[PDB]
Amino acid sequence: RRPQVKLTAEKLLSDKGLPYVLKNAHKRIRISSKKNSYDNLSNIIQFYQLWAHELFPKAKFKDFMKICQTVGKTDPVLREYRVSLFRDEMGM
Amino acid sequence: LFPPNLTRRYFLYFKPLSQNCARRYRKKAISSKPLSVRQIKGDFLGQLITVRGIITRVSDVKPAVEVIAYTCDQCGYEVFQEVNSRTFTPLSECTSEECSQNQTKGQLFMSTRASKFSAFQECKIQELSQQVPVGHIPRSLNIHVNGT
DNA sequence: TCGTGCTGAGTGATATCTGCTTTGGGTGGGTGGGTGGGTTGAGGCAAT
DNA sequence: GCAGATATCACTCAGCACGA
Ligand SMILES: [Zn+2]
Repeated sequence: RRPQVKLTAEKLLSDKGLPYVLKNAHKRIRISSKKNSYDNLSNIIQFYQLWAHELFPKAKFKDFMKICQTVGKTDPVLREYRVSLFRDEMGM
Repeated sequence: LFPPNLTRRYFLYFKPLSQNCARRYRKKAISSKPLSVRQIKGDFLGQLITVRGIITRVSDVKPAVEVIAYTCDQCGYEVFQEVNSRTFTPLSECTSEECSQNQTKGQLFMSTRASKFSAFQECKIQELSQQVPVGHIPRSLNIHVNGT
């Protein structure tokens, strides 16, 4: 009767998602030599889990990562953009 | 957004029409006219009436819930349910637009810190010895008291 | 070296279904009602 | 009319082999 919510390229490419990550990802995340490795890993996973929950509350963190892997493998439009970001850096 | 009754913090009560006012302006007062538990029949249901009698039982003040507040552990959204009967069925799944667009099966959990309560008392009123007809026993009428 | 159409498999939501009493007992009542029923006997203690 | 326990059917997804 109702199509299942699914992590499509459209949601990822929306303002919330990859654009949000590129906007503010280095400022919030911070790996410090003084702090232990566990704390830095916790901080990184803390940022990414919050972003995923804001974007895709449906799936847990590990499931979100696996779905992201599959989508990146499949979707061509996602590949287009992923190549594009790298291309801009080569330009820079 | 939220039900209107939730924000209300006042209680509205009606004062009957005194006999002096009714006679002053050429009218008959039905509400103020005292009655007895015997005369309160089914025809008076849904009206404002006065009853004269002696209280024979009172209960301890208890909180009667009027608006229940729930919290979704996923959305962060609160769901308010009005209760206007002697019994109600608690909500289980979130109905927020967030749980709808994402179709997440978030669970609602009751939170008594945000609900609305009103003091409740149940009493009994009985007829005086001057109102019981010969050969009849006194009757009792339940009274519900809410608010202040 | 690899991309995609076909398939079995397994949940999700939804269809029918049974059930909607239940129960012996006074901190479940009598505005829930008797076509839902409850039928002791000895022993201890206050009053005198 | 109402809540709960139960079983039914339909739809969609990850693997597989082949052909490009
Ligand atoms: Zn919710």
